[PDB]
Amino acid sequence: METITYVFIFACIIALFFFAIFFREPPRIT
Amino acid sequence: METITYVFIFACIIALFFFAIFFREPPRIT
Amino acid sequence: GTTGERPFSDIITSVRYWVIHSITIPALFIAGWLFVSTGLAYDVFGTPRPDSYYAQEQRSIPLVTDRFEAKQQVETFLEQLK
Amino acid sequence: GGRIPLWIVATVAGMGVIVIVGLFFYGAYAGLGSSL
Amino acid sequence: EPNPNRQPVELNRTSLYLGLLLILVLALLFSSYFFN
Amino acid sequence: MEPNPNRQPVELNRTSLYLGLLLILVLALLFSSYFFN
Amino acid sequence: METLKITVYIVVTFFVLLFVFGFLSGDPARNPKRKD
Amino acid sequence: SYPIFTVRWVAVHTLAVPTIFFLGAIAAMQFIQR
Amino acid sequence: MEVNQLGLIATALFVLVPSVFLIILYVQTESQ
Amino acid sequence: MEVNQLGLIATALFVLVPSVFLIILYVQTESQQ
Amino acid sequence: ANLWERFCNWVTSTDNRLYVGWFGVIMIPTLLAATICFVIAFIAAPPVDIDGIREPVSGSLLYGNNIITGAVVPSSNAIGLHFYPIWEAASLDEWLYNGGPYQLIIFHFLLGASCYMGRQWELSYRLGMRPWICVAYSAPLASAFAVFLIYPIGQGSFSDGMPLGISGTFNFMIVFQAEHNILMHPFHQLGVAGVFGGALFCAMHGSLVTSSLIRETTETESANYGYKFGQEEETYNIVAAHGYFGRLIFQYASFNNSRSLHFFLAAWPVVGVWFTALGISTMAFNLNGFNFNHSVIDAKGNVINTWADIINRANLGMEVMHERNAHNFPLDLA
Amino acid sequence: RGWFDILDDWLKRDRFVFVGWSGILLFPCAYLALGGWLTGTTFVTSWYTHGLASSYLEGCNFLTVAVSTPANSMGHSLLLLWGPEAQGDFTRWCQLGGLWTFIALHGAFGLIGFMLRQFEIARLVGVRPYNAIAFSAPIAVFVSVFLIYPLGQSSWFFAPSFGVAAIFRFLLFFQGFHNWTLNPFHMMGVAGVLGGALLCAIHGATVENTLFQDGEGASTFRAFNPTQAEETYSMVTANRFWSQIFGIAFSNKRWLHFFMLFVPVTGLWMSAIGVVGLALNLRSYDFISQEIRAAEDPEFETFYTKNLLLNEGIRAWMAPQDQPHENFVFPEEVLPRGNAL
Amino acid sequence: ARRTWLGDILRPLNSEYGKVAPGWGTTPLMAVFMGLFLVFLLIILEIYNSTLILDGVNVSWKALG
Amino acid sequence: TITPSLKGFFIGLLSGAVVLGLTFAVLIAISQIDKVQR
Amino acid sequence: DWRVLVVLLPVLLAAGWAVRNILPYAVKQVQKLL
Ligand code: CLA
Ligand code: CLA
Ligand SMILES: C=Cc1c(C)c2cc3nc(c4c5[nH]c(cc6nc(cc1[nH]2)C(C)=C6CC)c(C)c5C(=O)[C@@H]4C(=O)OC)[C@@H](CCC(=O)OC/C=C(\C)CCC[C@H](C)CCC[C@H](C)CCCC(C)C)[C@@H]3C
Ligand SMILES: CC(C)=CCC/C(C)=C/CC/C(C)=C\CC/C(C)=C/CC/C(C)=C/CC/C(C)=C/CC/C(C)=C/CC/C(C)=C\CC/C(C)=C/CC1=CC(=O)C(C)=C(C)C1=O
Ligand SMILES: CCCCCCCCCCCCCCCC(=O)OC[C@H](COP(=O)(O)OC[C@@H](O)CO)OC(=O)CCCCCCCCCCCCCCC
Ligand SMILES: CC1=C(/C=C/C(C)=C/C=C/C(C)=C/C=C/C=C(C)/C=C/C=C(C)/C=C/C2=C(C)CCCC2(C)C)C(C)(C)CCC1
Ligand SMILES: CCCCCCCCCCCCCCCCCC(=O)O
Ligand code: OEY
Ligand SMILES: [Cl-]
Ligand SMILES: [Cl-]
Ligand SMILES: [Fe+2]
Repeated sequence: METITYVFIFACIIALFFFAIFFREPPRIT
Repeated sequence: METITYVFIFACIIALFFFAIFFREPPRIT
Repeated sequence: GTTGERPFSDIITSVRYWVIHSITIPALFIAGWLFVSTGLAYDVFGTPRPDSYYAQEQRSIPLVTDRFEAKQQVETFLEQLK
Repeated sequence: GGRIPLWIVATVAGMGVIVIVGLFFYGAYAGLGSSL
Repeated sequence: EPNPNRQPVELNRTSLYLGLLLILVLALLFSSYFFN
Repeated sequence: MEPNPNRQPVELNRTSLYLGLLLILVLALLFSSYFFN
Repeated sequence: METLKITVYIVVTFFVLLFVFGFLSGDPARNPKRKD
Repeated sequence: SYPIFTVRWVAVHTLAVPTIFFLGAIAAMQFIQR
Repeated sequence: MEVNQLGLIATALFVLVPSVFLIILYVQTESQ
Repeated sequence: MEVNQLGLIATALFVLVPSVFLIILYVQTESQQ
Repeated sequence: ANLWERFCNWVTSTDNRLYVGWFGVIMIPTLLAATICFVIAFIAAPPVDIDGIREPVSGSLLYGNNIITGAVVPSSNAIGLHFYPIWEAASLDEWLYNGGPYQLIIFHFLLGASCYMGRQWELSYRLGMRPWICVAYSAPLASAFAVFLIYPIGQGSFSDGMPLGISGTFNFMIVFQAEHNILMHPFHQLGVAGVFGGALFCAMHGSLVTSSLIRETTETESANYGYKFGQEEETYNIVAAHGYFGRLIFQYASFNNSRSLHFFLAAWPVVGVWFTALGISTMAFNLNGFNFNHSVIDAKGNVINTWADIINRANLGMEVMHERNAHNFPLDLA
Repeated sequence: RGWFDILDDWLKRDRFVFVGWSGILLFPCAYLALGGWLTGTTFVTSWYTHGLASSYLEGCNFLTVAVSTPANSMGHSLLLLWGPEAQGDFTRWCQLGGLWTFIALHGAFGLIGFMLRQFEIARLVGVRPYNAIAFSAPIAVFVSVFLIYPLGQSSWFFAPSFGVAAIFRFLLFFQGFHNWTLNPFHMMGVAGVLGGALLCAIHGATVENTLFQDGEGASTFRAFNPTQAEETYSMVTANRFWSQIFGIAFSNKRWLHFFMLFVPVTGLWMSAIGVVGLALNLRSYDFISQEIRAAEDPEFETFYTKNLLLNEGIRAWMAPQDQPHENFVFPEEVLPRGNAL
Repeated sequence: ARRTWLGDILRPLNSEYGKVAPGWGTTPLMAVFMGLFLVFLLIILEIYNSTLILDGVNVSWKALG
Repeated sequence: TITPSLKGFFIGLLSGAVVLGLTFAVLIAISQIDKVQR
Repeated sequence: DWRVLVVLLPVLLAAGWAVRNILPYAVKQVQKLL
């Protein structure tokens, strides 16, 4: 169970990277 | 742990009653 | 961008500065020298000299072991050299 | 005022440090703290 | 290029209360069987 | 009785969401080993 | 294992050739100001 | 017309005077033998 | 009592997950 | 391994509860705009 | 409009969400190889005989580790500096026992990270920027080479490179202190000054700029909304910040030129970390930290301990204990 | 227009070194803390508290001199010059460790003075007080490490002694006895200091490599004027670069600089918390699951068990000399040692 | 605002917002009390610290009997 | 009665007072002489 | 004891000599204070 938990959190972080990069709020000039 | 879990669920329901009665969406003639 | 004191650059290139400080600096240097060369520093601060860390046949540290008799302890160790 | 040129003040000052510091490094090999 | 088929979703307060009740009562029912 | 004039909307933008979820997830990743001990 | 070896040799050579010939393809010209 | 003695003068010499004295003491120490 | 220890997490998540879902839908209804 | 059994629920609520908090605030921010 | 020129144009395009570039053509496969092997090994690799004494060290989660204790374990001392790719093993079982995944990961990673640095140059050129951000990254990059490659080269074995793990990192730095005394080495002392001073100036700059934000918002809103991406005007008052910091200290210890200020920000930690990477890279050839062990003695010749001798006692304890079954002879010469 | 307002006037005059009401506390205490450290490192021994030489006068160099902690037998005594231990004797006060408490307490009050000075000047100039707030972090570190820590232990003896090497010994002590590297509060501190240094380097280089051409010289420093209103570098080009290199970039300059305040300040605060725990020997020393397995299974080995053997060596090999008041006598045959070494 | 019976009774206790005594008022007296209290806290600290030792004050558990 | 440490306490108390009072004495004097012009 | 006068003599002489050389201009300064 501990192994599953460690790997689950790690995979959630990778998924977050994906949204943070490709689904970010776009920077818009002035 | 199991006694606490049963009492906690029951207590949440009692709190829910309070809000459902006193902080309901008021019915108004529309 | 100034608060009215005299610029440092103007002071340390001035002749009067160096007339005072070509005296005051070596004087202070030689004073510190004598503080040590006379042995006064050892006495003021209580620092052992090279011949007074241990008694001749002693290899134990004169370690303070009491709070309120600590002073008397240091004095007792020192007498174990005199 | 501006009598002694500053580059001369700073050369002599500088050699002054080089000397006391060099003295400290010589003392690492002589006397107390030299391991000898 | 926005998609024209999106819609807002709603849940009014009465539906929150009804759903929260359902969930708590289900949990109160099943928890004995989960602890077994 | 007037309604309360001191009420204010609250906000959390998408970047703050991403920053907070990362904080939480990395903290959990850091502390989980110590919780399981 | 020899098959794995051959495969990796080929894959690496491919990418290194892309790199070498890519930088040989007029790379200084690929900037936004002055091109040549 | 600049003043000679200032808060700055005190701060400067508060540090400078013991510095040179300590430097002199530390220099003498390099000639101590055991 | 010798109860099943995954019972605690199973009950907690059974409550939390659907409850949170509803709370999310309700709060974003009120602010619109 | 003989780990603390409660470490799992500890870790689960430690992740879940503050994450849900943020998501709630985010979603109701979008539906203002 | 030929197939090659089209490809070149996609590789160097500034329209790609992530820039590829020619350095990227090498960086992407090597980083993917290193990453995918690292995740699998960390989760499931079996124990590795790091010191070549048939004493396998368990590093993965499934073999009884947590996140803090897990590692990808360095390759066997029996291999030393020999190249140990997969196709050189009789089986994957063998490769795993002897620590093959470490070598695969570190070589792909160092390649990929070197290309990362070059890619920072490349995109700067495509965008018409000045070129030297990649020089700032050479400090961390140099540090990774030092602990994964240079130190293993000097000592003769990848088994003494830094483990890819959190507790393995600590093992590495403890044993380094016993065999080298990095703490009494001036290049490490400059690395500390580089990262402490780096953290300090990070806080200083952040607090001074944040202190002098121009009022653009109400108290009910984040002051961050007073800045709009791309606005031409500065968002703080540097003269107010300078007026505060120069009084905190004195006038001339404060910057009034933002370009000199930000160059200083860049230079101090980069240069300190260059030195600390060179510390590791030169202790790789055993030019160690100052040794003042028994340097102070009295008139008779008794040793008079200093704090350096106390350090030596701790170092001795690390020395006599590490790799406790791996030494047969009295001197741990590598 | 009484004496208070007149003195206020004089304290707050614009001069080369600003004084302020905070200066009355700061300047004496900072100078005495500093002077005590230079005096002690130059002239004063640690023979009677520690069995150590610790001054230039004794043969030590810049790396090995220290003002050392008092003897363990002093407990947490303030060690006032006029107190019951030294009884007004300056020499004995020095030999008993008095300079340590002198420096620590004057340093503490000097730190307060400096943070009050940050408040005072910011109020007079009209800026926000975030520099003062940022400085809370070094305060928290100082008090937690130099005061709270030895206050939970048996005496000031176990605080850090004020010296280069002596601090190195402090680090190693904490590894062997507290396993401090395993502590997640230290780990958060590490991330905060390394993360701060990274932010510092990456922000300075980005600015310097996204400058606008604002002059003709190859030395780009001259083309900045402190009163220009115009940003001197392109946030937009910096944002594009980092988005394409790293995936994400800053887009808000205010957030960027706040984040630079936040990261190292938070990291230092986190580490202070861990040290508070170690005041009580409330360590993160072990993983219980690992020890149970390893006790039963002699083939189970991890980098966690390897580092505890190192700790065990550190403790046994340094305790007799590092803690001389305990009179530890460890015969050769009890010292833990691997093969051959 | 809503008036209530308790409210009308308590009213005068919340009716002098912003009223100050002129200039420095009792500030000199406040400072006297502060300084005495500092000395008082010094004494208590130094007793606990065993820096101030007093006849018949045995700062030990053994003072419970 | 009046033990040695209570005597030391009073010595430390008077020495502090002397230092602060002498310091403030000097600071008031200077500020009276060298006022700001308004 | 005598070693203290030895130490303190250069300091007193140096302070004397700076007084001699600066006295004139330090008087000008004090007068300007009203
Ligand atoms: C702002 C300046 C400042 C501050 C905050 C401190 C603070 C401190 N000093 Mg430092 N000190 C200072 C300036 C300062 N010093 C200066 C300028 C010097 C050089 C002289 C020193 C030299 C010095 C030494 C040599 C020592 C200290 C020590 C101490 C500590 C104990 C102080 C104490 O018990 O005071 C007690 C006194 C007070 C708090 C004063 C209270 C004022 C009262 C209320 C007035 C009382 C009225 C009066 C007595 C009535 C008159 C009656 C008469 C007619 C009989 C403390 C950390 C000791 C230390 O560090 O120990 C390790 C120590 O040994 N200080
Ligand atoms: C990657 C390596 C790494 C990194 C980045 C850190 C980072 C840190 N360590 Mg860890 N450490 C490590 C490895 C590392 N550590 C290892 C391997 C060990 C062995 C176990 C330790 C053991 C260790 C200990 C034992 C302690 C730390 C502490 C700290 C913190 C120090 C904070 C600070 O700036 O204090 C610097 C000090 C201050 C900021 C205090 C105030 C300073 C004032 C402002 C000074 C003013 C100076 C003045 C002007 C006069 C100077 C003049 C004179 C010099 C000439 C920080 C989080 C400390 C900590 O956690 O503290 C809570 C701590 O006590 N570390
Ligand atoms: C070893 C690391 C370290 C040092 C040396 C250091 C030093 C300093 N930081 C300052 C500031 C800051 N530090 C900050 C953040 C940080 N600072 C950090 C780490 C450090 N900061 C970190 C990691 C951060 C990030 C959070 C901020 C945000 C500031 C400031 O605003 C301020 C500044 O102006 O920086 C430019 C200055 C305060 C001057 C002062 O109090 O004068 C008065 C002097 C006093 C009160 C004397 C104190 C004496 C000490 C406490 C006891 C004695 C010390 C001995 C004399 C020396 C011992 C040396 C041996 C141990 C080797 C000073 C230059
Ligand atoms: C027997 C008797 C009676 C005894 C005698 C004893 C006696 C009576 C004592 C009393 C003493 C007395 C009377 C008082 C005077 C004493 C006195 C002079 C005290 C001295 C005290 C002292 C030790 C002070 C400490 C000095 C101190 C530590 C400063 C050193 C300077 C220093 C390290 C400064 C750092 C500067 C630096 C590197 C850059 C800043 C960092 C950084 C890059 C900032 C970022 C930044 C900067 C900007 O600039 C702007 C713009 C912006 C945007 C920005 O981001
Ligand atoms: C080379 C190929 C590409 C490499 C892949 C890179 C993936 C990593 C990128 C981070 C994405 C997640 C960041 C989300 C968060 C996010 O979207 O932030 C976006 C944010 C953008 O800031 P702006 O200035 O737009 O917004 C501020 C305003 O919205 C104020 O609210 O950037 C930051 O704040 C910079 C600091 C983030 C610093 C964290 C980044 C590094 C974290 C590393 C975490 C490691 C933990 C590892 C655990 C194993
Ligand atoms: C404690 C005490 C006190 C006080 C004291 C004091 C106040 C002192 C001070 C002192 C001082 C104040 C000192 C100083 C010193 C200094 C020094 C000793 C210096 C040195 C330096 C150096 C050596 C440097 C060098 C260098 C280098 C190396 C590099 C670069 C350049 C230079 C030059 C920087 C009293 C009386 C109250 C009493 C009680 C006790
Ligand atoms: C509140 C601020 C306190 C400021 C100064 C307090 C300390 C001043 C130092 C004076 C102590 C030196 C004289 C005491 C020497 C002891 C001699 C004796 O015990 O008889
Ligand atoms: O330090 Mn000690 O030295 Ca470089 O080797 Mn000989 O022992 Mn072993 O394997 Mn890793 O470690
Ligand atoms: Cl090991
Ligand atoms: Cl061997
Ligand atoms: Fe900036």
